[PDB]
Amino acid sequence: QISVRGLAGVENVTELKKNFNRHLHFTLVKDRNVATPRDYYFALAHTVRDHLVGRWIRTQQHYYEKDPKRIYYLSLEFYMGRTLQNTMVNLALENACDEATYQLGLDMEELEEIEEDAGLGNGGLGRLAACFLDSMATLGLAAYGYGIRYEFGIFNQKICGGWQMEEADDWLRYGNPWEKARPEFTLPVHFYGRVEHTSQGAKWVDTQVVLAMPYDTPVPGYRNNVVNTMRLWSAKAPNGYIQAVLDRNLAENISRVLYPNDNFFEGKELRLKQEYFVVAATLQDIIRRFKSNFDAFPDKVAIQLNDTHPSLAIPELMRVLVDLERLDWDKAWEVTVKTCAYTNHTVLPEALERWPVHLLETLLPRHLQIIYEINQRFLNRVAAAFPGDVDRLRRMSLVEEGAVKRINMAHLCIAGSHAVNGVARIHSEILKKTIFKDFYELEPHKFQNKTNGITPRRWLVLCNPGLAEIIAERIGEEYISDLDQLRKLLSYVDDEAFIRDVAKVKQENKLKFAAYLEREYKVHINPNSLFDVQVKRIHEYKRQLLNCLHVITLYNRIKKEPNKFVVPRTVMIGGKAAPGYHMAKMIIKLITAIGDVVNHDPVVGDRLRVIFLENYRVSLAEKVIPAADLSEQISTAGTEASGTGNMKFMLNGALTIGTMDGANVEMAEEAGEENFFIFGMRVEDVDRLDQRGYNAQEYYDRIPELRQIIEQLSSGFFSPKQPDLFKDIVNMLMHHDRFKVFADYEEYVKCQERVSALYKNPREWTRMVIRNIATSGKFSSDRTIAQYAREIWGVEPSRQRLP
Amino acid sequence: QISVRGLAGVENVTELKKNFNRHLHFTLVKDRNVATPRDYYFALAHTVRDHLVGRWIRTQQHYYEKDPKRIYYLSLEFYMGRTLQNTMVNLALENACDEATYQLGLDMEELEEIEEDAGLGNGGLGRLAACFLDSMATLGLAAYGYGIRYEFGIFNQKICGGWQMEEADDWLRYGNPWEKARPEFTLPVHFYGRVEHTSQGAKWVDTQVVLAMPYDTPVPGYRNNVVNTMRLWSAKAPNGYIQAVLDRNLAENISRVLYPNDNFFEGKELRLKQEYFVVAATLQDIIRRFKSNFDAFPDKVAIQLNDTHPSLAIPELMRVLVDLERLDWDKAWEVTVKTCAYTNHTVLPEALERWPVHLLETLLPRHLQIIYEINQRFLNRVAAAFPGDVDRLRRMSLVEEGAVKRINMAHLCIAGSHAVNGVARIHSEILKKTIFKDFYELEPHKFQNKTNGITPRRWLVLCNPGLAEIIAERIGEEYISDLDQLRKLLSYVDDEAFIRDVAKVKQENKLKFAAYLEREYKVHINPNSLFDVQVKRIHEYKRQLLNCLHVITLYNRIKKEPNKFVVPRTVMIGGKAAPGYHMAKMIIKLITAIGDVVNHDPVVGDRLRVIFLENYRVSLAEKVIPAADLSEQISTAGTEASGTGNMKFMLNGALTIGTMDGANVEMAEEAGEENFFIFGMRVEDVDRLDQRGYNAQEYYDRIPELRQIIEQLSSGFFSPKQPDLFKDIVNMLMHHDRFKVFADYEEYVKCQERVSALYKNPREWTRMVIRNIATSGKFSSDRTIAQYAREIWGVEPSRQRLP
Ligand SMILES: O=C(N[C@@H]1Cc2ccccc2[C@H]1O)c1cc2cc(Cl)sc2[nH]1
Ligand SMILES: O=C(N[C@@H]1Cc2ccccc2[C@H]1O)c1cc2cc(Cl)sc2[nH]1
Ligand SMILES: *Cc1c(COP(=O)(O)O)cnc(C)c1O
Ligand SMILES: *Cc1c(COP(=O)(O)O)cnc(C)c1O
Repeated sequence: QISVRGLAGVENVTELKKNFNRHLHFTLVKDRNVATPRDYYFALAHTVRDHLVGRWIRTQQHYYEKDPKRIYYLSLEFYMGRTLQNTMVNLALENACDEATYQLGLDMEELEEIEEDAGLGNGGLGRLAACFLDSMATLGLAAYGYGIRYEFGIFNQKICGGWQMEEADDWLRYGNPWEKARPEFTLPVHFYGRVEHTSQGAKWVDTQVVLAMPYDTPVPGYRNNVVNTMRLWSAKAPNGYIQAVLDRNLAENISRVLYPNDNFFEGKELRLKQEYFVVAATLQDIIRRFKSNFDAFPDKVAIQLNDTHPSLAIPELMRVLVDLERLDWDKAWEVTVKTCAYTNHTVLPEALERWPVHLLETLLPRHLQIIYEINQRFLNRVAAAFPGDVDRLRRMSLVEEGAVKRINMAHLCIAGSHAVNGVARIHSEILKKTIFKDFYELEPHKFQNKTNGITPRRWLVLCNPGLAEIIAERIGEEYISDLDQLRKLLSYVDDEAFIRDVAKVKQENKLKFAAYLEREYKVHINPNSLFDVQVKRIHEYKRQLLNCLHVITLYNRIKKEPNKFVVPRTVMIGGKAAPGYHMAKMIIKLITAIGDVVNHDPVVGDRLRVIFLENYRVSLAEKVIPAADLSEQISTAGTEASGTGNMKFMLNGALTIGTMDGANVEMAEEAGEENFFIFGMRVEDVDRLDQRGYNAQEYYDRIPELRQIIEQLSSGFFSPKQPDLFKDIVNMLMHHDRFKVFADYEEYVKCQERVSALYKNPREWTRMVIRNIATSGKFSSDRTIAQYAREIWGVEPSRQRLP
Repeated sequence: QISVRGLAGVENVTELKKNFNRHLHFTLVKDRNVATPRDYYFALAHTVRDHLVGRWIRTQQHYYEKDPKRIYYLSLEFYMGRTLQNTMVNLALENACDEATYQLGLDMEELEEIEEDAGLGNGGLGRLAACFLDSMATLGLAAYGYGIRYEFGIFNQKICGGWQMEEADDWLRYGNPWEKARPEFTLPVHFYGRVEHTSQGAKWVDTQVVLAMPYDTPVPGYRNNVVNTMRLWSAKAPNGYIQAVLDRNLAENISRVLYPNDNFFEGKELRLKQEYFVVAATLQDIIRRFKSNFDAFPDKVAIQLNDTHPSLAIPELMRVLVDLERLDWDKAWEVTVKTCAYTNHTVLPEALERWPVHLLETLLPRHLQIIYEINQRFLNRVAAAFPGDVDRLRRMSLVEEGAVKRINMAHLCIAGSHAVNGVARIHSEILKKTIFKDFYELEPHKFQNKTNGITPRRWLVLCNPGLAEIIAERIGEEYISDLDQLRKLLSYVDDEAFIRDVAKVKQENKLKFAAYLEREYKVHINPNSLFDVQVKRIHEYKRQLLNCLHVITLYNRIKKEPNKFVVPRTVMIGGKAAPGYHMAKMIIKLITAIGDVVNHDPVVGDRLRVIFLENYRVSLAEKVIPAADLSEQISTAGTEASGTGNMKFMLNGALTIGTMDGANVEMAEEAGEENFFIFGMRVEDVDRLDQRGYNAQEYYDRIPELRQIIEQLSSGFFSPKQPDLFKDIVNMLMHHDRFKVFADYEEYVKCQERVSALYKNPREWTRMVIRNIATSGKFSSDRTIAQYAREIWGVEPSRQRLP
């Protein structure tokens, strides 16, 4: 009955039932007597997949004939989630498939739950790539995503005894209908070896070969008949005896598993192999397609680098042009810089990729030679521009001196790219001011901003059809790919029916999430409570620990004054910790340990509950975000480059409690600061504390309620059977806290009081929500991609449909 | 135009073209502009596959409703070859598909060459399993093949510098249309651990688990609408961090690769794991299906053991019945023996499986306990039957004493089976007389013969349609599944048209094979020469070396008397050597080295050529066997249990030169010895030499032409650049030859003179061929399987069609 889900035409429904039954028979080899639920999911998936094929063939033929400039988005991560619902939405088939399956006696939503996530990313950076593929198709760009087909994605998180456990994410176990292997496009990638010199120049010889086999996945645009491609590479061995065959596993391990580090450089050789594996195969593919003079190469090709992870594209392109195509160095370098552009995602120093020179020398000897030549010529430019500024040369160099000499891969990216961008206004400004100040002064024209975004298909129409419908009832459907049209909703801030309908939808979403938790985990939550949600990867800089301190404050205040009314809350925290990150793992145990006390105190009862949401991932975000009342975005000012979870909550009818960090600043600017719960130190205040020295003891000595909590943690109140369980957390907070948790405690608690005060007035809570939804339009990834296309790639977007 | 290939009906051809184009689009995602040859092969394969589905569903439903006794054929090898042509032949679609592809502008035979062999066997034993699956379907038996889905089959053989090179057989690289994964039937298999005791009895605990995922392949009967199943199991891991995920490879290595030992026991733990892996999963499957008292288990189940490789089925069945179903030991043993039967394939002692007790104790502790209990109770029966015969107890025991104590797996099989059979009359008699004499005296009723056979679908209709057609022109098509009808052909021994037609067909086949060698290897052979062919695995007992001595004899005789006419020959030898088998590898180099001299001597020219056929496998046998004039079957009497290559040559119009060994004896009995080129020691003569001692020097001292050749090998005539290359071959022949090559040299050379003499008379050569083809009917695997069904399994075969 919801119009945004399309038409269920009589001949279309008849045909879908016909083809469903055909696939059940010929493709799954089943009758309705023995057919499993998974069989039914697979039949529907193939039925829907068939509707993509004509469009996919015709799109790629259209690009050959039109011959536009081609866009190549290189990333080690594509955090895609599930594909069935997204495909139906973009092809306008959702209502027809729902009716067809209903008539066959099946519930399509049950079938949808059987699909594995394609969890080929860690967090923000990986999900941005996925939103970008969707927006580039919707805007008619001749764009290709290039990455690795990991056999195992981000690990499955189980919680056992309050602790995170990791299990392999065997996502391909039952087959993936949404990929097509492409045998005729397999290519060789080279490792190790050595450099020699012929009559013609340098030659890379005596290498070990690993084959790269590509798998193509379709990427449908929104109701425009465009289907683009995501190409992911899989490692294959080339071809006593038995051990030799078993040892094929070693080369094949290159594509085995996603490294689960979110913001942290670990420096493993296998990770370096993965990076070169993607780069080498992708660039071969690009050059072949270009051929089917290199002066026009940058007119026909753009390569976008998602962080420094594919930075080897710069020396690899130079290697191919100089050593194989035999261009002169200076010509080849002109071409490389005009082709490549680099996006930076964080300022935290331990995230920076700095590879030991000995490791590169051994694995990629020709690339190290090329990097040294790039460095000499780049520093000669610096020396000419700033004569005698010797320390500037030291700071800007691609080579970092020390006990272990290393290559700074960010420096390599800036030198080899015609554009460098940060991911929100505040971040992009800091790059110019501080972090890459010297580079900005040499080449100011290179530095740009492209504020992040999210797709309103997955993150509104798919996950929250009820909200999409009430919006469409007032302003039509154009907003779905023109999100700034949501500003029309400000005209309904005093409209009784809209106020009613916005609150109705939120409550339906809350009931549905409550039912998921009861069904899947036998966990009961109070449906008449404020849903307070912090979901994102577990990190000190994101300050899940600050949330912890507030939850314990609410508990202690209840115990002090049991008779005083408080707004009931369900506090929900979720996200994965990196397997080797001890503090993050201790923080997860703290959250569950708080719950073990709070959730069983009879004085508290259902006035307060705290729960850890297991296995946070793209499909779970689609469930919980539409149910949220309060969005927790509480990183220390200066630490979160942008964020994108923040945007998802704003679009789905939650109010935000946050710091003036990342894209939070632009969100508040868009809605008006009066409509956001802003608190805590600004960047300028953090910097002032750093100048004098952060002393956590001062805050402990001055704040009675804080002392109480620290003593509870120390003495074993939250770990009775192991009193010293949380000693390391207490020690870090008191003496080694780089993120200043205690310094924002008082403002955070006071800001939360104001949240509860507004929640007591349902009408005014909803009116503030309307003012948020109505001003979320800037955060569409369509806007972001249009900016990349016009300001970096030199192409003009188009929402025109193909026949 | 050949009627045996079926009807090309107008609506059928139209529909096949329609569905071909549909699969090219929806399944391969291609148009006719970019479609690769492999794409076209895959489109035809899916089109043909769709015709199997209804029949497969209906057959297995029919077996549930009818509830017949079920037959389970357990083997570590299924040597299947290619599937496309076989499927078309059995469904009567060959002429229709040929016309459909022709009308689309494609050559179906080109498409057929793209399919990889399923080379999941080594030689005779593995190909017998494959012929048996075909015959059981054609005879309407409710039969299942159970084995392992090896990721890599028998190695790809390359010849480089005259030497065998091994490469991995990556047969699944592009996808296998002819398997269907079955997720809902995945089962756990257990390894290692220890035994403990509860209130109820023994319990196997603390094990390591490996999952077994089944893949089902359809097995079509000949034009009877029956489709049976071959179920092959694949190993899957159950589910710091990164290494833990990589280490999943270790469990998964269980199904990685076929062990390339043909007749030789190597005793590797990984091989033992493979054997238990198949047995455990298969028996779980059997027991579940039985449930969907165990007194009726043998009425509903037969388990056939293809050699001792799945012998662990005996203690595994006892483990399940006693430890899990809680039957008393004696009842469980009644059931086990009535369920199981064992087929023996060779008498060579080094082939016998004798596992160290320590290895079994560690990997399979409960199974070793059960084996010891089986042994005690079995020897108590022997002691009662033959009181005081202490050495008999030692000889019959399942436990073999020594520096390393071992379990004799053949002894385990005889004790735990209600029937034991050899594979040809002479072999089955020797089992009773000598090899298992003591067991025969205890239980004479257990011992049987089942002479081997080959399917006349693959090995006549498929590979030699021209011969199938000229036979059908005279006697109709009933012979195709009633091969004894070939005896009608004796009535045409003086028929001028049939004599003409038999020779015409052979010559067409010879032209086609010559064209294959020119196309694929740029090797030219003389089309007006006798094609002399020895194809089979390389082994001392098969005496490829005796063939070598004869080829050198022909060369030396030509050089002695250049003016004397000799019948031109192309001598062809092919087959694989086990990677660790040094002598077999040296024998391949000898063959190529002879060719390097013979094939370039201008005095010889095209009067004699010797060539090594690379990568002998099922698809290559289908090419060369129909082209052969002379079949070499020259094993030392007493060493080849049966043979089956011998049968393939007889059916396809070649005459045989052989010893009275294996099934050669029964072939000669069927045709009349006057129609076979029989030579050499009989078994009785070999035994007499063994009693006095084989002295090769006597033969060297008495035979001038033999001395010449040995001196040529010794002095470096066939290896000028490395004079001592063949010293080890000479040393073995002169001092350590277990197979008495020199003792059959003179009779072999004289027998070959008689072959050439008959070849000079084309009419009488062809008349002898007719007398061979006409009497090959006994060697149909349909006859073999009917005997297994009636004399061992207790089921009645039926060639009646399903609707
Ligand atoms: O995987 C696909 N086709 C396979 C080709 C092939 C080759 C051998 C055996 C089985 C199969 C098909 O499953 C496939 C078709 C489409 C259409 C899309 Cl859109 S995405 C996609 N994958
Ligand atoms: O492999 C088969 N079907 C696959 C089921 C499945 C599940 C996910 C993605 C792709 C696919 C199909 O290729 C298949 C169908 C038939 C019919 C036969 Cl007869 S043998 C056979 N295999
Ligand atoms: C959007 C998203 C992220 C990023 O959220 P942030 O709060 O901006 O860090 C991480 N994980 C998943 C599953 C997401 O959908
Ligand atoms: C039939 C067959 C065998 C067995 O042949 P023998 O001469 O009896 O040893 C071995 N390999 C292949 C490929 C076969 O087809």
